[PDB]
Amino acid sequence: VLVQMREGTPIGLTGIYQHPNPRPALIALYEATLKELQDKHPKDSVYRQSIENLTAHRKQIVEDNEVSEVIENKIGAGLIEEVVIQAHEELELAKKMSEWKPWEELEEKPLEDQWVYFN
Amino acid sequence: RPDAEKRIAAVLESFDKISNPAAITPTASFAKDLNLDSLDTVEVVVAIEEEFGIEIPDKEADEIKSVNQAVEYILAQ
Amino acid sequence: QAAPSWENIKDIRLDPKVHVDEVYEPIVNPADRYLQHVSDLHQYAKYIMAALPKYIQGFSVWKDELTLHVAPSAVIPVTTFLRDNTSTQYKSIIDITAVDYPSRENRFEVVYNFLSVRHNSRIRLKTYATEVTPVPSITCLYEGANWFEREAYDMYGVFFEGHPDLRRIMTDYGFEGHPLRKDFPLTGYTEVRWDEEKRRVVYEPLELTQAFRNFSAGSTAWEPVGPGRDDR
Amino acid sequence: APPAGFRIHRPATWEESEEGALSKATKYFLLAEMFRGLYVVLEQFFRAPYTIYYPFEKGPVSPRFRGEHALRRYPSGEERCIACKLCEAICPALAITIDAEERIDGSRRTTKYDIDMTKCIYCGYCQESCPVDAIVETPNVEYATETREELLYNKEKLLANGDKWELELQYALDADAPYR
Amino acid sequence: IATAFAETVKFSGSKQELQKRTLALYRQFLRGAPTFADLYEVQFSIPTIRTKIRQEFERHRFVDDLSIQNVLYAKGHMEYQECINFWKQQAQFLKYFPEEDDIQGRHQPSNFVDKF
Amino acid sequence: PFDLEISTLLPYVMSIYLVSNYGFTIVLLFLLILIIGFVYEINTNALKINKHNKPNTDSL
Amino acid sequence: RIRAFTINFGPQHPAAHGVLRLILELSGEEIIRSDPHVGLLHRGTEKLIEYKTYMQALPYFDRLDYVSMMTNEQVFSL
Ligand code: SF4
Ligand code: SF4
Repeated sequence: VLVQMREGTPIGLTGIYQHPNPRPALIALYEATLKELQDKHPKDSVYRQSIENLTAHRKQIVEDNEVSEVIENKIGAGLIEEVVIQAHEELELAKKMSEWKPWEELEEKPLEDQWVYFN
Repeated sequence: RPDAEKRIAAVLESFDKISNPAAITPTASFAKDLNLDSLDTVEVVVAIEEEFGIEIPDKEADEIKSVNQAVEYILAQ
Repeated sequence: QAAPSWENIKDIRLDPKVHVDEVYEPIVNPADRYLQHVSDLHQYAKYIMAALPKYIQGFSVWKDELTLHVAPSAVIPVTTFLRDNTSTQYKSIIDITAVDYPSRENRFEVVYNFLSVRHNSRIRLKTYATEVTPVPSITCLYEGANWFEREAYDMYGVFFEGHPDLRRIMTDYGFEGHPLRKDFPLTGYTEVRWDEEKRRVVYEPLELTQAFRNFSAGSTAWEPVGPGRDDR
Repeated sequence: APPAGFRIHRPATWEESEEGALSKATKYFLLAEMFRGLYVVLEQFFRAPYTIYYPFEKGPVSPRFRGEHALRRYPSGEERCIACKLCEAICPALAITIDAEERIDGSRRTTKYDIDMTKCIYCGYCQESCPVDAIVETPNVEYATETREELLYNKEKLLANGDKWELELQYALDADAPYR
Repeated sequence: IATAFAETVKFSGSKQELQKRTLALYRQFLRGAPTFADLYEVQFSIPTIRTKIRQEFERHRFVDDLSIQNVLYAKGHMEYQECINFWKQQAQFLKYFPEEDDIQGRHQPSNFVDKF
Repeated sequence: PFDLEISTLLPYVMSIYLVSNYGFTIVLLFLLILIIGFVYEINTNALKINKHNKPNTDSL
Repeated sequence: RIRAFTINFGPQHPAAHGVLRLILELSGEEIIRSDPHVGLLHRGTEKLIEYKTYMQALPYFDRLDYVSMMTNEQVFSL
């Protein structure tokens, strides 16, 4: 229910307005991300153990720090509004990744003719 | 309806490949009665809609197989 | 400042301007800047391999850049990822185009170069498509595609899928054929134009040139055998 | 995870008030910022022009500038081109067509020598590769024929063109050949 | 984020559906013929356009594979796209129309004797 | 109308004299009644760019 | 409903240094739909340097982008 993906008509840095409450919206997005991906596809896959662990790491640094600036210098991304914008779409990415199940075997073997260039 | 199919059996008679207008029963088939091509079927459909100056949708072009259907859609204006 | 250019204050200099010595350009290294980055990038490719093992084929690393081989029926789920992951925040595409090698039964490899913004890191992604069968576009993900894939279609006839306005841009509007296929040569089939008798109808003919492109058919013994390098 | 890309510092920059105190209405109201540009172009009006009366004067012609393909010969020149075909194999529009033969006196000479001045890009690779330095880009822009038939330079045009001037070409090479 | 005359690219599977789709394409491509003669000001008549369009589709009546018929459908609908407005010009447009004979003079009567 | 109010104003500015202290009052009332029409038309007359959207984006 | 017309923007000299054939549609002199149309100048360098050598390739290669010449030389050389 977090409608603070991106705001409207305020003046932040690069053509994307400033969200009002970035910490509660972001911690709700991390909670929803952990609720979706963990309960859909198995913990065997490296993809879950990567997205999940990075998600918990970001969750830790958000839930610890207070201002919207120290969280930047620890998060390794750009602006915190843009951190929220980034943090939106992996929820929908894992949500799509429910479908087209990638942790299965490789569905196609090319003929090995296709991957020959020279020598 | 009356003498609309007079115009239609004038246009289709003016159209070629139908050597027998006596074989043109009005209430009759296109591809069974006269051996019209499925391409030529919608060709004469576009000829019919161009004669009456009227424009048809796609499904109305889909359903036409005999000219009684054609006259029945001509009746819509 | 002052004293710059004309209407002169009579002050100038073209003297004593030297550094006279003998050069000392001590270097031999062809490509050693990249080896730490290549060792990082192998491991990055191993991450992409283990993360999405269904849809990917073998990676291929070369000289500080990266190329992912992808089965062609499934590109859209790959590029929902890898454009738009947290750990792979690329979000900026720089090239989609095609390359024929008419050696193999599949004929046109289709090559994508993508660009990161947060990470300053390029990537390449390839499919293989035949003149017969299409591969889907990537215009569903972003809007920078629908011009480039027109360019790909016009230069090759690599037909696409799931795409609005697949027109021609890069040729004449009545011109069939596809130029960057190595089928038809430089002259083209019909390329003349003249307009005298049937007035102003600049209509083509059989393109008979005035001197043919006398080719280059020389080749020496053998170029080189590569000094390989991998991290592992 | 450091991942050092950050710090655009996003200046909030309200900038509501205190730009001016009715001076703003003056500069907006009458065109002071725009009268400034008029004063600039009037001050530019007084200064020097830059026209070069082209029939009577000429722009700067560097010695490495490219021209019309005059064939040099030696001192007491035996037609210095040897049809060595190196100037063929790099003309990037294939505007070179040569044919050669053993001439009567034993050496090899050009039977015909052909430059499509229709399609000479003036890359100078002909000059950069003819080893005896026999085809040379001129500096002369002496052109503007009315037919293509007055452009297709055969051997006689190029030998004539080198015979018309080698003075200029000697100046050119003697400022360039220790750099070529 | 736009079109010009709603060019869509989505090849169906079944050959019947491709048949119907090429049929509706033929209807629009035939209906636009007086619009073509208006737009380009040809000498010949609208029935010349119609018999040559019929000729062009009878050139590929007997093509087997639907996975060839797909890109033939794309070529057809795409050249309809480039004909329904003024992208093509009449010098570009006469490349479909070997109209006149008198350009050629006397020529090959398709005999071996007059190859020589 | 803003032409032919100038046509209305033109005889008054021809003989500004012979109507002193009073033609001033009448034409001031005329210009008041016209300037309120100007303050009507200042509020509306401009083109409008049809397509420029900005609404915030929401998720479930 | 919308009934919009179209224009052709530049045959020869609308924007200088560009054969800018822009098929542009307007309703209220508003560009509701924009369809750039370029490609008039498809000189086909992309084909031509497949039969030329690398030394031969470069004077093709700054004929692309003819206002920044030796930078394009430099990107090919890199
Ligand atoms: S100057 Fe360049 S284009 Fe001209 S003949 Fe020499 S190499 Fe060819
Ligand atoms: S490069 Fe020299 S030897 Fe070769 S054809 Fe040209 S002038 Fe003759």
